[PDB]
Amino acid sequence: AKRTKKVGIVGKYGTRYGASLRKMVKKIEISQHAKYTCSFCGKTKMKRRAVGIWHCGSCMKTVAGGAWTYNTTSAVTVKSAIRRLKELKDQ
Amino acid sequence: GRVIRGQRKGAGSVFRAHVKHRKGAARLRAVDFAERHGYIKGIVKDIIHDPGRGAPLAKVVFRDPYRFKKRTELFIAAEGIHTGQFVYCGKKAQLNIGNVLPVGTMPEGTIVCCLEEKPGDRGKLARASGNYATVISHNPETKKTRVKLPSGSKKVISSANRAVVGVVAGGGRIDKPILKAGRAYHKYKAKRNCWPRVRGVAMNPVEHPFGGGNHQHIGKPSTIRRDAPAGRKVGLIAARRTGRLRGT
RNA sequence: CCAAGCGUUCAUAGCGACGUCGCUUUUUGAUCCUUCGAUGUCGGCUCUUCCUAUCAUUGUGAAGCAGAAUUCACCAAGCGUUGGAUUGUUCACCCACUAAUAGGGAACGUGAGCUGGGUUUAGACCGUCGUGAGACAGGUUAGUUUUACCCUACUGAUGAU
RNA sequence: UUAGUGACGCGCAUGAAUGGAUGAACGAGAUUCCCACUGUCCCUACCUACUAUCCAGCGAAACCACAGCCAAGGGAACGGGCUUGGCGGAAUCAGCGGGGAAAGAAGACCCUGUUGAGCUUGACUCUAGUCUGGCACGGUGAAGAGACGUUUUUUCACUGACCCGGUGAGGCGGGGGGGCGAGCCGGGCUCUCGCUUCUGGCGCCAAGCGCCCGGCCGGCCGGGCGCGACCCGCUCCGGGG
RNA sequence: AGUUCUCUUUUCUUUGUGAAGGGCAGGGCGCCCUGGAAUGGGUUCGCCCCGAGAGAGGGGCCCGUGCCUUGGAAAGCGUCGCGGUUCCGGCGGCGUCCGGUGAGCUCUCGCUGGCCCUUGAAAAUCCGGGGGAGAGGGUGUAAAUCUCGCGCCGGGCCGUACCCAUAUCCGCAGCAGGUCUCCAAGGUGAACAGCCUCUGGCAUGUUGGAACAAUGUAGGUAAGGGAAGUCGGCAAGCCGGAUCCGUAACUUCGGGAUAAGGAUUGGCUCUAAGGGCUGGCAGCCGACUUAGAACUGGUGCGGACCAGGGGAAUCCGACUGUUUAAUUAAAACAAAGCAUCGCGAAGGCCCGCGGCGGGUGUUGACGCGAUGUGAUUUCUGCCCAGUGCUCUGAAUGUCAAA
RNA sequence: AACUUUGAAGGCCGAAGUGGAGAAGGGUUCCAUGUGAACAGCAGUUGAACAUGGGUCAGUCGGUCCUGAGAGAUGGGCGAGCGCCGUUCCGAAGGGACGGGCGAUGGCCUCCGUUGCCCUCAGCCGAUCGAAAGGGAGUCGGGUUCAGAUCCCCGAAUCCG
RNA sequence: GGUGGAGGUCCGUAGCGGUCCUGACGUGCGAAUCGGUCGUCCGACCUGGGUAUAGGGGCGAAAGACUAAUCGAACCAUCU
Ligand SMILES: [Mg+2]
Ligand SMILES: [Mg+2]
Ligand SMILES: [Mg+2]
Ligand SMILES: [Mg+2]
Ligand SMILES: [Mg+2]
Ligand SMILES: [Mg+2]
Ligand SMILES: [Mg+2]
Ligand SMILES: [Mg+2]
Ligand SMILES: [Mg+2]
Ligand SMILES: [Mg+2]
Ligand SMILES: [Mg+2]
Ligand SMILES: [Mg+2]
Ligand SMILES: [Mg+2]
Ligand SMILES: [Mg+2]
Ligand SMILES: [Mg+2]
Ligand SMILES: [Mg+2]
Ligand SMILES: [Mg+2]
Ligand SMILES: [Mg+2]
Ligand SMILES: [Mg+2]
Ligand SMILES: [Mg+2]
Ligand SMILES: [Mg+2]
Ligand SMILES: [Mg+2]
Ligand SMILES: [Mg+2]
Ligand SMILES: [Mg+2]
Ligand SMILES: [Mg+2]
Ligand SMILES: [Mg+2]
Ligand SMILES: [Mg+2]
Ligand SMILES: [Mg+2]
Ligand SMILES: [Mg+2]
Ligand SMILES: [Mg+2]
Ligand SMILES: [Mg+2]
Ligand SMILES: [Mg+2]
Ligand SMILES: [Mg+2]
Ligand SMILES: [Mg+2]
Ligand SMILES: [Mg+2]
Ligand SMILES: [Mg+2]
Ligand SMILES: [Mg+2]
Ligand SMILES: [Mg+2]
Ligand SMILES: [Mg+2]
Ligand SMILES: [Mg+2]
Ligand SMILES: [Mg+2]
Ligand SMILES: [Mg+2]
Ligand SMILES: [Mg+2]
Ligand SMILES: [Mg+2]
Ligand SMILES: [Mg+2]
Ligand SMILES: [Mg+2]
Ligand SMILES: [Mg+2]
Ligand SMILES: [Mg+2]
Ligand SMILES: [Mg+2]
Ligand SMILES: [Mg+2]
Ligand SMILES: [Mg+2]
Ligand SMILES: [Mg+2]
Ligand SMILES: [Mg+2]
Ligand SMILES: [Mg+2]
Ligand SMILES: [Mg+2]
Ligand SMILES: [Mg+2]
Ligand SMILES: [Mg+2]
Ligand SMILES: [Mg+2]
Ligand SMILES: [Mg+2]
Ligand SMILES: [Mg+2]
Ligand SMILES: [Mg+2]
Ligand SMILES: [Zn+2]
Repeated sequence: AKRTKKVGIVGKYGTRYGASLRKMVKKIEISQHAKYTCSFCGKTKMKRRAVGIWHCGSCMKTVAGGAWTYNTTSAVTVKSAIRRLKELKDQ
Repeated sequence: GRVIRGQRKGAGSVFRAHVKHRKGAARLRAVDFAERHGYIKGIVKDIIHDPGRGAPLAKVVFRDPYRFKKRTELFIAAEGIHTGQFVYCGKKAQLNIGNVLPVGTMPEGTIVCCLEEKPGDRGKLARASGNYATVISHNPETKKTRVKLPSGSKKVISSANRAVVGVVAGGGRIDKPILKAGRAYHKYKAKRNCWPRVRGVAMNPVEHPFGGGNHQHIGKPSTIRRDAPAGRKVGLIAARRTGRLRGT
């Protein structure tokens, strides 16, 4: 059955810290504990070892990722930007 | 009066950094012939957590060009690098995430991290998690480049300064509420003795300029001049303004 | 005390102006005589005693005392003078009963009798004041109550000439 | 019902991070009411244990001018003593808390002292630090502006004092030599490059070539030098100055 | 060995095997080989695993502290019985046996998971691998060589008793204080709770006897009333476990909540259900639970012990946390959150008599340094005259030395 | 002889003990015998008191070694100076090695050692100190004393050199 | 409807602490102790030893607290 109506994972904190902070941290708690698909092997095993460090239990490949998400929007934008400049550097 | 807490921090003692479990100093390679003329290859062996630092650290291994040895380097981990990846450092390295190049050869708009303040110093700027610097322009005649630092300041640096392409990993760390004095206790138990912080108004006049009074009030303007003696320079030090920053 | 008035009449049943003579030390003052090598500082509780300037009761006198009720005055302190809500309260106000619900003293009786609510240390908050440290017969909250086996007095207990 | 709660508000003297208003959960935080409960009380009684109590043994201390019954008087304005009265009878036991203005501690309150200390500041007099000008370390060359070949100043440069960073001070500067392109009528130059980018391997302690020398009987054994790995230089390499 | 008036094939005690070596159970493996899987399968309490090779077969390795064996029955122990100098490691008989069970407790090994803006030492020391400079003998009495099995010699120095705490330590003392650990039985019970008991320990806490006055200190009980007491329900008291039912306002939807409020609870005799091993059935094993019913007692049953009183509100602080050791535990402090301020390293902030000195800094603005406010929600109005702070300056009054 | 010892009763601590062992600290308090002067807040035939004598045995259990936070020399700097700062930072910081070459000596003189010099090769980059709970090879069973034993004896092992 | 087992989560022991009785005691057992009643009890938790900070100095989740029974400036000797 559905046990909570809205708190979800942040139900571990009971009534403490205020609704808005619990609401805000709920997005991170889900993301930082999710298992992401590993781009190197495909098994849904990529898990966070520490803040910024993401490890896959299948192929053992460790990746420097985001604090709470596997890759950040800023980092993904920079990779495309660095790709384009490289092409326009060597044509 | 007595010496105030801010004064006592500079004497070391119970205010020194907690470096027991740190993994070493995170630096670029020491610039040598290979990086001055071409490039050198290296392989990322591990990405490790460093206590007291938000960003992860990469453990890259190079071949010694003069001896039969392996050199282990402790880099700042640019976001997106993985173990087993090849990274290349030098003048002729290719513009890929994780490569170390002189900023002179980088085109305008390049995003870099762990950027040398001066040529050869092995990386000083934009090393905090998530941060980076951009390249604005080059002046080949004077051999100098213009970069934008994470604080927003623009600096003119030597073109020969090396730097890592990409942004430091572990970004967005400050987007999570701590939610707990205990969680903030653990954050600083790995850094230094700076927590918790006791307000000046909550002390006696003996140990703070703001202390004392039958009401908890500062009692004097909190903007203190830049030249105030140690033990008096508390509050808003040399503030150009105060209040809410409204607008740009 | 005098007596202009009041009391329908009528100064003096009962009151009493303008004036004036006293008493008391349960009010506050004034003073600074004793105590600063310390006389424990409010109130309550408990307990005894004393005063009378008498509320009640006994015996009386006078009324604008028909009766009832009441008022004034005498001898008079023997016996009483209570239960409660609010307040730290003294003081006050009301509820209820009562014959009546009088007023006081005893180092403003009584902290080696208690309590500690208030005042009156150190913590802390608010307001006003001060640049500030800080202050406020301004509010608020938390804040250690020591000793008797000596002498006397007293209560009882042996006893003594 | 001087309490509490809800309203009112010309509020002595409320009020917006000297934060205003709120509000779930939480509190050995302050307050009011109610149900229940009860010896808190009316109004006290009884019971148990350990004391107190008496005995054997053993055994201090605080405190003490002399002491120790009252009334009034006067008196340093509240006497245990003195005056006038009341009166007075050995030695003691258990209690008691009226008095000894009982003990305890040279009053913390208050005032005085030409006695302090903690703290503050718009007190007086200073002071570390700090900002700023001058002189010295302290040099070289160009110009610009001046003054009378010297000399003042501004700007731009220099490096060698001085400073900073890196390195196990490991290839710096200049030239030579070689490869890809350009181009004038096969050679010279404009001028660039110095052999590593697919893979989570390996990579040193010389191959080869040229020239000399030695030991043993042209053949076996054993060495040296050079190139390979360009040449010459004055600061290790950079950044400041 | 105890009990035996009656009963009890009863109750109590006791009923071994070290290190090291070998062998074997058992446990683990992210190790290999065959093979190729959807009608997807395997699988745990949960998970989790697979075309990057699942199921199914057959292997390999690691730990084996478990059992057997050498040790080793010769020793030890229980019991019975003999000697002696009788202060003998004295001598003999018999025995040291067979099974069951468990969310049990203690330890340990292993597997797998969660938490971190926390990622949880270093070095001595030991070992393997890559490489192949070298060395070894010329067919032998073979050589270099050997981390294999035996055999030979040695291991110096200092500590070591006992107390380890209501009497061996610190508080002036045999001081109701303080002072770091290890092992840890039966019953009841959720239980390392309380209450009783075995092993082991002790003698009531630096004295005894006789009384049973007052006043105490510590426990109880009280008719009728039920806070009238008091500054104040201080103190005491009521509630209390578990099962079943039931549960409001408000809420940040997590709570509030054991809300509040009821019923039940003993003893005894039964019934039903819940499993394992072997060969939709048969046989044999077994361990505690749950529910239901009858009967039963003077309505007494969580019978001792253990064990929340509750509700409606107001103020303050969000919370958990901290604090004046020895009169204040709080509304004070901290806090997450929020908002300012300085700083790009010849730097900010700070230390230092001193320097090519030092902390932040193994740091680099998502950082370090300095302040205010104090979760969330909602909002944070006007004032730059004052006092501060800050920015611009030869345009430019005053202005030291040189 | 209330208090010592033995025997028997009745009780308590009730495996988070009033049980059995340690660390720190104590330092002989441990054990046997004797005394009952003083001390053990009564007593004592008793004591942790006094007196006279004994008692602690190791390659294997600890220290010893390692490094930890840290402390601390030299070089250097500072300092009137005792000195201080500093710990890799302004340092010619290695006294070592397989192998090879020259001699000098020796002995199981055969041929192998040793030694001196030369050649060659050489990062560790920080003297030293820092834990009786961290790291750190290797000892277990039985017996034995008044008091010691994983230490003595018996038996069976093991590590290191 | 199950499974699962989070938490600066709740009752509660050890431990740590110390609210009220304004209890005991107050020439004490004690120059701060004792009883009941109480707070917390997976964490900002409790604790041993090692180590660092030294007196106008340290250290302070801030009480002018603590710094050897001494703290709004320790203790020791000297000036004296
Ligand atoms: Mg304060
Ligand atoms: Mg000040
Ligand atoms: Mg008339
Ligand atoms: Mg006079
Ligand atoms: Mg006096
Ligand atoms: Mg008196
Ligand atoms: Mg007195
Ligand atoms: Mg009269
Ligand atoms: Mg009085
Ligand atoms: Mg009195
Ligand atoms: Mg008193
Ligand atoms: Mg009071
Ligand atoms: Mg006060
Ligand atoms: Mg003001
Ligand atoms: Mg009332
Ligand atoms: Mg205000
Ligand atoms: Mg006696
Ligand atoms: Mg007298
Ligand atoms: Mg008296
Ligand atoms: Mg005086
Ligand atoms: Mg005085
Ligand atoms: Mg004078
Ligand atoms: Mg002064
Ligand atoms: Mg002073
Ligand atoms: Mg002045
Ligand atoms: Mg398979
Ligand atoms: Mg036998
Ligand atoms: Mg090999
Ligand atoms: Mg011993
Ligand atoms: Mg007793
Ligand atoms: Mg006794
Ligand atoms: Mg004792
Ligand atoms: Mg009653
Ligand atoms: Mg009754
Ligand atoms: Mg009342
Ligand atoms: Mg009353
Ligand atoms: Mg109560
Ligand atoms: Mg409620
Ligand atoms: Mg609070
Ligand atoms: Mg603290
Ligand atoms: Mg206190
Ligand atoms: Mg207290
Ligand atoms: Mg502010
Ligand atoms: Mg505003
Ligand atoms: Mg202004
Ligand atoms: Mg013991
Ligand atoms: Mg013992
Ligand atoms: Mg005696
Ligand atoms: Mg003895
Ligand atoms: Mg030194
Ligand atoms: Mg050592
Ligand atoms: Mg050790
Ligand atoms: Mg050890
Ligand atoms: Mg031996
Ligand atoms: Mg909790
Ligand atoms: Mg709790
Ligand atoms: Mg008391
Ligand atoms: Mg007493
Ligand atoms: Mg802490
Ligand atoms: Mg200092
Ligand atoms: Mg204060
Ligand atoms: Zn993967």
